[PDB]
Formats: sequence, structure tokens, C-alpha cells
Amino acid sequence: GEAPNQALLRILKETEFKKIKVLGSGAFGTVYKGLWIPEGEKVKIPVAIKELREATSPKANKEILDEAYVMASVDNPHVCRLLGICLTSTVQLIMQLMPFGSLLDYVREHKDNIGSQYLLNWCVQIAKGMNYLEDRRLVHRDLAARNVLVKTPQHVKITDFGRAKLLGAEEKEYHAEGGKVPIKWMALESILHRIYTHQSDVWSYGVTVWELMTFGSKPYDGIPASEISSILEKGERLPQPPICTIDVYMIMVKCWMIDADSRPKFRELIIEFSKMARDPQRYLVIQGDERMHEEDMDDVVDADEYLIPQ
Ligand SMILES: COc1cc(N2CCN(C)CC2)c([N+](=O)[O-])cc1Nc1ncc(Cl)c(Nc2ccccc2P(C)(C)=O)n1
Repeated sequence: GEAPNQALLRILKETEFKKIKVLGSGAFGTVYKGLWIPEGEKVKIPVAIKELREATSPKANKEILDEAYVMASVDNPHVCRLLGICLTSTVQLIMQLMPFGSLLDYVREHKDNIGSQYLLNWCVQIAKGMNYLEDRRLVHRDLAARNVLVKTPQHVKITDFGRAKLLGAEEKEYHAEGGKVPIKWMALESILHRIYTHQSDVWSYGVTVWELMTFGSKPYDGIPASEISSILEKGERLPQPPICTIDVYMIMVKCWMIDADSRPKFRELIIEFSKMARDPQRYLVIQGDERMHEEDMDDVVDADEYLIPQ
């Protein structure tokens, strides 16, 4: 068959884990900082428990089990893995705790400490992430700095799959009927024709690198998504960030070509940032770059990514 997804889907017990703090809430629901302690096993694993809402019909069309489906499949150092699922009325998605938050938040808080080695490496890690998804014929459809999580300052993972759509053997594009949308991140091709390819993902990767090099700005700030379509059409793009050479800028700008076959492929993006991250400062002029590189109760018997290899 066209790749029998012989993945596994683990079922867990709301008893063998304890919530500890709300990390956030949107319309979707709530994610809690949590502790998972599989019975028997002498391990305690830090987790995020993502609880959502029901409805009069939307609760029973795969409220998230779609997401649990895509995340149940992916295995890659730079993509969030779903540890398991919880079959309470509001099914819980159990996930590895990314203990440093979203990157968008992170770069803001630490601007005057982020180095160029760091920025370029998150650039390399996210392309590696996205390239895995392209391997698995997956289209993230919502790549942004907010949706990249921080495990360590030297290890990030792509993180939100509410909108992820797997392509079928004869599908070069997807066509999302509608809903709300993150306009200032989407390829022009998308913003007009609901068409999403891996290459519209590259457009998003572009805004993401931009978010990263502005230490967390908002793209087209001020401007309302209402007319992003219009300014983009006449030819405007996001500015060159002050820390960026032509080299880094010419890259983001390529991700924003109007012909999407004319944008870079993730496989190439990692080759390029890879090269930059060896001589980081030919490429990122960061003032003083040079002098630049939980609430744990009782732990002891703990683990994390290293249990997921059960
Ligand atoms: C250290 O604990 C966290 C804290 C923080 N915040 C909030 C508290 N303070 C402000 C610090 C910043 C974040 N966050 O979002 O910035 C993440 C983690 N860790 C984590 N691990 C796995 C996951 Cl799945 C997940 N999802 C998560 C958590 C909250 C909000 C939205 C999401 P999402 C859209 C990707 O589903 N979060």
C-alpha cells in the first residue's frame, strides 16, 4: 500500500500523571505543565497535557485525534512528539514538556544575550524539522516563531499541528475550505487560493527566520491582515533586519518569491544556514556577540526524550 502507517498510538491513564500549572489557553483549550509517572517503571517524565473544548458537533469530528494522528506518526529530533493520549471526556494529548517556552517569547526576553551562533542554528534546526515533514508528505500549514518550542537553548522543535494536513499520493497541494488563518505568515498563493504546498511552508519559514532576526517583532506590525494580500501583490516584502547581511536577507527574500517553484527547498535551506553557522558573524552583525556564547520538587528518578525510546 501507499505506506501503511503502522505507527503506534499509546493510551495513558489520567491517574498516572498529575497537572501542575496552566501554561496557556486559547479557544482550542488549555495546556498544563504536568508530570507523568508510568506505573511500575521507576521514571518520572515532564510533560504537557493539552486539554481542549467540546461542542454540539465539533467535539466529535476528531476534535484533536486528527492532531493526535499526525503527531502519533512523526519521529524526528526537531518535531514535537506526542507521548500518548488520554481518553477522558476532553481527551488529553500528552506531550514532551518544552521547558523554555515558545521561541518567539524566548528571543524577546533574551535579545541582548542571543548570539549569532544561536540564531543561525535554530535556523538550521527548523529547516531540518520542516524537511522531515516534507519527507513524510506533511504540510505544517502554520509555521511561525510562536509554533517553535524550546527544549534547551541549543535545541528547538516544531510544535503545532492543529492545521497539519497529510498529502495523498497524487496531491501536490492541499485546499483548506476555510476557517480562520494566520495571514501574515502565509504564501501569497495561499492567501488567495487556499493552496498549501511544502513550498508555501517555505514562505512561512521565511517569516519565521525574520521573526528570529528581529528578536521577535511582529511582521507587518500595524498593518491589518485585511490587506497583506494587497501590499504583497504590488511587491512589498518584510524589511531587512539590522543584524542581517545580504546573505541572510537574500535567503528570506527567496522564500518570498511569487513563483513557489522559485523558492528554496528545505533540504537546501539547511545546507545554506549550516554553512553560515560555521562562520556565524560574517553573516550576523550582533553588537557584542563576542561576550555571548520546572520548579523542581523532588526529582532524581526522571527522564524525558529518553523514555519516548521506550
Ligand atoms: C516551560 O513550560 C512552557 C511555558 C510556556 N510559556 C507560558 C508560561 N511562561 C509564559 C513561559 C512561556 C510555553 N509557551 O507556549 O510559550 C511552553 C512551555 N512548554 C511546552 N511544552 C510542550 C508543549 Cl506541547 C507546550 N505547548 C504550549 C504551552 C503553552 C502555550 C501554548 C502551547 P502550544 C501552542 C506549542 O500548544 N509547551
